[PDB]
Amino acid sequence: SGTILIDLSPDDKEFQSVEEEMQSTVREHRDGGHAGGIFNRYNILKIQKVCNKKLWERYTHRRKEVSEENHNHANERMLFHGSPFVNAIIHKGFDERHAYIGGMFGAGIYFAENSSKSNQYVYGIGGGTGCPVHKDRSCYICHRQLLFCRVTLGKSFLQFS
Amino acid sequence: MAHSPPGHHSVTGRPSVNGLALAEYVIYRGEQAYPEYLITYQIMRPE
Ligand SMILES: CC(C)(C)c1ccc(-c2nc3c(N(O)O)cccc3c(=O)[nH]2)cc1
Ligand SMILES: [Zn+2]
Repeated sequence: SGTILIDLSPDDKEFQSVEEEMQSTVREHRDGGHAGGIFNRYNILKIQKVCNKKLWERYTHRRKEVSEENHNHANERMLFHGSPFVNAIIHKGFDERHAYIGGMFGAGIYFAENSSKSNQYVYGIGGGTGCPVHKDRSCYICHRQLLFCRVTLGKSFLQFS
Repeated sequence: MAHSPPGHHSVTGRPSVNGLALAEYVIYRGEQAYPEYLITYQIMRPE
């Protein structure tokens, strides 16, 4: 597919700034942990950079279109994405299949500033049945995977809750 | 896949009732997001 995963050492400054954003954005959720589990912090086992020229040039191209339609401001953020299809996302890229059709804000790809929120979707909608091994949505054993993505928002419609 | 609101490129969900909650965002073009970092982790049991 053209994707290579480069491991980062915990002494690398990128590793540390990403882990900080991962840990500092945890919060308690109104379900008490039903979907993502009960936890105040993570144990980071590994952080890897994703490298794919086709998928990057695909992103930078759209970013330019959005920027030129919004006074040269792409409104770019770094956001979390949890999904059962992370393996397909890092190789084939985002597309319709990775959309939440039942989402509160429409049928699209959802991202979060709270890592703990994206964690609720690692095993599917509302945690699904939990980890594939123990069927435990609050498993402290099995390994999980999140994505820390570069997102272009352009002009964003504000929907108050 | 749905469309973005006319004249917009994404949707920002502002947390209202919940005070500690941060924003959530929605895009309708897979090309407006690049997966930069793949993080492998475990949730930790509170003391
Ligand atoms: C249907 C499918 C493909 C299995 C699916 C994948 C990913 C998500 C998902 N939703 C989120 C969300 N929503 O939607 O409230 C808010 C904040 C973050 C996220 C997130 O990181 N991922 C939802 C469905
Ligand atoms: Zn498990």
